[PDB]
Amino acid sequence: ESNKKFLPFQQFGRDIADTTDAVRDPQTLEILDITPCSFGGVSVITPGT
Amino acid sequence: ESNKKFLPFQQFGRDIADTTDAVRDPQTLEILDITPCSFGGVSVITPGTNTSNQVAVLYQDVNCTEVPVAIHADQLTPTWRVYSTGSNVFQTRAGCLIGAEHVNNSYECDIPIGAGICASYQTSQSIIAYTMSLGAENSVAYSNNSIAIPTNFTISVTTEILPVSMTKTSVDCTMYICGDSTECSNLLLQYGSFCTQLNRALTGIAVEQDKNTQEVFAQVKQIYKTPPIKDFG
Amino acid sequence: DLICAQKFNGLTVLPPLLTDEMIAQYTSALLAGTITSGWTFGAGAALQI
Amino acid sequence: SNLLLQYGSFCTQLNRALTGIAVEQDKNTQEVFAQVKQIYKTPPIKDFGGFNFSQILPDPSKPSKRSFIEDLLFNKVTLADAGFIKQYGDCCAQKFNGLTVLPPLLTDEMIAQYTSALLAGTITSGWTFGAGAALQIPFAMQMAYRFNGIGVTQNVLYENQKLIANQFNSAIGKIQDSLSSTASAL
Amino acid sequence: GKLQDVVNQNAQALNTLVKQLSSNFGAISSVLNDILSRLDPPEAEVQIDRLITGRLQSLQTYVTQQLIRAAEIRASANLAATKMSECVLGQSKRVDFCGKGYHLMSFPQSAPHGVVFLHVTYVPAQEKNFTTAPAICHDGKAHFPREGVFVSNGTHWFVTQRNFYEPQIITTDNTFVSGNCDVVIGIVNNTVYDPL
Amino acid sequence: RLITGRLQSLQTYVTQQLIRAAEIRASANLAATKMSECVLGQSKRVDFC
Ligand SMILES: *[C@@H]1O[C@H](CO)[C@@H](O[C@@H]2O[C@H](CO)[C@@H](O)[C@H](O)[C@H]2NC(C)=O)[C@H](O)[C@H]1NC(C)=O
Ligand SMILES: *[C@@H]1O[C@H](CO)[C@@H](O[C@@H]2O[C@H](CO)[C@@H](O)[C@H](O)[C@H]2NC(C)=O)[C@H](O)[C@H]1NC(C)=O
Ligand SMILES: *[C@@H]1O[C@H](CO)[C@@H](O[C@@H]2O[C@H](CO)[C@@H](O)[C@H](O)[C@H]2NC(C)=O)[C@H](O)[C@H]1NC(C)=O
Ligand SMILES: *[C@@H]1O[C@H](CO)[C@@H](O[C@@H]2O[C@H](CO)[C@@H](O)[C@H](O)[C@H]2NC(C)=O)[C@H](O)[C@H]1NC(C)=O
Ligand SMILES: *[C@@H]1O[C@H](CO)[C@@H](O[C@@H]2O[C@H](CO)[C@@H](O)[C@H](O)[C@H]2NC(C)=O)[C@H](O)[C@H]1NC(C)=O
Ligand SMILES: *[C@@H]1O[C@H](CO)[C@@H](O)[C@H](O)[C@H]1NC(C)=O
Ligand SMILES: *[C@@H]1O[C@H](CO)[C@@H](O)[C@H](O)[C@H]1NC(C)=O
Ligand SMILES: *[C@@H]1O[C@H](CO)[C@@H](O)[C@H](O)[C@H]1NC(C)=O
Ligand SMILES: *[C@@H]1O[C@H](CO)[C@@H](O)[C@H](O)[C@H]1NC(C)=O
Ligand SMILES: *[C@@H]1O[C@H](CO)[C@@H](O)[C@H](O)[C@H]1NC(C)=O
Ligand SMILES: *[C@@H]1O[C@H](CO)[C@@H](O)[C@H](O)[C@H]1NC(C)=O
Repeated sequence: ESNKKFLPFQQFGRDIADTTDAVRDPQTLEILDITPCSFGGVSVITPGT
Repeated sequence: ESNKKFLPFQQFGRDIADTTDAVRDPQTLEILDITPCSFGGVSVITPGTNTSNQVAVLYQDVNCTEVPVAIHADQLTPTWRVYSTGSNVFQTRAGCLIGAEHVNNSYECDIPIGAGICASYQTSQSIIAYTMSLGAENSVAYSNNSIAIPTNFTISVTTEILPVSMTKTSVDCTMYICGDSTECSNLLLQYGSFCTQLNRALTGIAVEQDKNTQEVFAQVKQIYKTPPIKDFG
Repeated sequence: DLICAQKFNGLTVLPPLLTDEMIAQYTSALLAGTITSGWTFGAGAALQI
Repeated sequence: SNLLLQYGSFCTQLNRALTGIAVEQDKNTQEVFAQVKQIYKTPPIKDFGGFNFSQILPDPSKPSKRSFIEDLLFNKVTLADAGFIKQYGDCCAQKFNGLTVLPPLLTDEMIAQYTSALLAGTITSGWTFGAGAALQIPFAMQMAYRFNGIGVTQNVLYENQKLIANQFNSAIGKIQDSLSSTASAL
Repeated sequence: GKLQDVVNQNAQALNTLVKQLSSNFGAISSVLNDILSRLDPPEAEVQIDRLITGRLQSLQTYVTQQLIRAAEIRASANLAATKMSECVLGQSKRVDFCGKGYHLMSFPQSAPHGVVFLHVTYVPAQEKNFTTAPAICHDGKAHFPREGVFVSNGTHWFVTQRNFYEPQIITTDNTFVSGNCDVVIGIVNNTVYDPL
Repeated sequence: RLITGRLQSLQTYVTQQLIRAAEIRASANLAATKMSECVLGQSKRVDFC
């Protein structure tokens, strides 16, 4: 759920890399965020095997 | 019109890098030269927008009578047409400078232009253009039995700044090229291992940035404290 | 609930190993050796003068 | 030119790289030659103890105020028109395909004024002009403190002054012959 | 200025990498989710292969120019590790290595991604003209100074050190003897006092 | 085919110049040390001047 402050003439929002990060439901007219899901930033500390 | 004499079966000429630079007209069998229509860069000289808003424009390699017609000065804004014609027109080896005043002094270089010419914003206030000076003249009073000995001194303290490290970044190679799409990442496996190669190069940069700081700062391995009574003479 | 390792299309910034307070402890131990002991601390044990 | 707009900014990025190279070439010259802020001249008397500096000092009988040895070096570095800088650089008439040559900031007669102020300050002052104000000293008395800095006492200079000044003069004479023969060291 | 230019070059390079994600490189779109929501699998491959090839090119150009730029921070960090050893932990004889003048001592201060060195040097102030001579003939013997020059205020002859005017009486404990008098070009008649 | 073939030849040219310019930079820092230490002074470093 987003708290972006749109105007009444918008369907989606963008950022610098021209990717959609927020959108509006075409029925309930609610602004919600989009954020990816991988989380690749994982490091593994080890001694030798 | 040219000076070259072709052989009577040759139609056009070329140079070392294989560009066309001479041609024979097929009706009057004479030799013409080919020379490109003139081009160059447009550079804008400003004193910074925290100070003023007047600029000067350098047009590289023009001869300067071709400036109003090389740019489309009849088709430009009237605020652009000021910088094609005026009283402030100066022809240099670096091109032709329009919008600056050619004084006869010599100062230190402020904004370099080329071939010994600089430009600055002092004088109300305007933009000038001058031959740079190397320093004041001097002459040592040499003779075969004269010496000069100092009678006083001066303790001086100066400052030197050196960069040591930089910012450690890292790129997730799969998420940049195609994030979250699983029919793209199956197509990325056909390009071999370019994502392990880029991560390995960017990781070696980041580890070096920490070795750069160990060798500058961590040279002593005792942590000395300074005494409380500071009687240093 | 911001996980912004995954918000700039894969680009991150890793932090340095020595903090800015550990570097400032190194440069005050270099002064606390020069002022109290000359150049002898860079060639052995510090001898005061 | 409209299909090239689809590749983003690959050409504001290539021009930004060749401009950092060009700005750096002018910082390279001021690092080497612009190391004094006074332009010293050499006196018209030339009583340098018997040492003869005529081949490395500038002469006013040329428009280019270069020395004699600086002119053998300039008629020795050349180009066999093997590329493109002879087609654009030294002058201009423009070449094709958008390739240009920008001129240096310090001209060739500005660089020669810098190396004559370093020569005039070494002969007349010693090393004092690189640490403050130039204090004059006779040249034979200067050479005796450079013997004293390699571990030889200063009476070895004064007792052998004519022999030392002769070996120096004949060694500058052989630099010319190693630079007048076509087997160039450049 | 030298520390700020590193931050400015490292930010132009990361902003060019983000801006190149909005190029299509010949495909029908730059958005990957609009190619995948409009084309069947055989047609889509020819369009995603144009985006993959062009975005691999942008990452490759970023990494290559970061390796060249990191190689000159390493050269600049090796110079600063030499100035910490030779200017801070010692006293240097190399001219213009630690400052401008004759070096006395240096003080290290920390800056962001950098180091600042405060070079304390000795600069000689106001000077005076004198008359000088290479040697002094006394008794058919030449005398040379042990450490200094022979000067003359007009009438008398002294011996002084070279970097500070502090004249003294020419005795046999600040000179030494060698050779005859007819061999030194410029020798001057004076007396050499004997302190014993 | 011609645009990507000609962008690659420009990209190759510019990368070779960035590597040659880093070598003149190292050779002009050596020449600025020999001007300060051999011309403006007298050197004790063996085989330097
Ligand atoms: C192509 O035809 C033209 C038209 O006649 C020729 O031009 C004339 O050539 C004669 C030489 O016989 C000249 O005396 C005339 O001055 C030319 N001009 C005119 C208007 O008559 C031209 O020589 C021909 N080119 C060829 C055969 O290569
Ligand atoms: C060497 O220089 C210092 C200053 O650099 C001189 O000290 C000054 O002396 C005058 C008159 O005695 C005062 O007006 C100044 O205020 C002094 N300066 C300071 C910083 O105290 C000193 O006299 C000079 N040495 C000689 C021998 O003249
Ligand atoms: C310094 O050395 C130069 C060597 O070139 C001397 O110049 C020569 O002098 C002889 C004697 O008159 C002439 O035969 C040559 O023609 C001269 N050559 C040139 C290029 O001028 C010069 O005389 C020497 N200076 C002193 C004071 O002895
Ligand atoms: C050169 O230095 C000598 C040595 O000090 C000066 O001689 C002395 O001058 C003072 C003048 O205030 C007299 O009171 C002394 O009796 C002199 N001593 C001797 C041994 O002569 C001399 O005046 C200086 N000359 C000049 C021109 O400054
Ligand atoms: C320096 O002193 C010496 C010795 O007192 C002078 O040498 C003598 O000069 C006279 C007159 O010229 C001669 O008659 C003697 O034969 C010389 N003695 C010797 C040992 O040669 C010398 O002339 C003095 N220098 C000056 C410039 O007066
Ligand atoms: C669409 O229909 C839903 C019914 O669940 C309603 O709640 C919503 O307000 C409607 N939107 C309109 C009419 O724009
Ligand atoms: C220049 O920039 C500074 C930066 O904040 C600003 O405070 C100042 O008002 C500006 N103008 C001047 C100094 O005239
Ligand atoms: C520049 O203009 C002058 C003015 O007549 C002319 O003599 C000169 O040849 C021109 N230089 C060129 C075209 O390179
Ligand atoms: C600068 O000096 C030249 C030298 O002759 C002269 O012709 C010119 O008028 C001077 N410029 C001025 C006074 O603006
Ligand atoms: C030193 O110079 C003077 C003035 O030119 C001259 O008379 C004198 O002979 C020179 N000294 C020697 C030893 O030649
Ligand atoms: C030494 O003498 C020369 C000329 O005789 C003069 O120009 C110079 O200023 C003098 N030096 C000082 C420090 O007064």
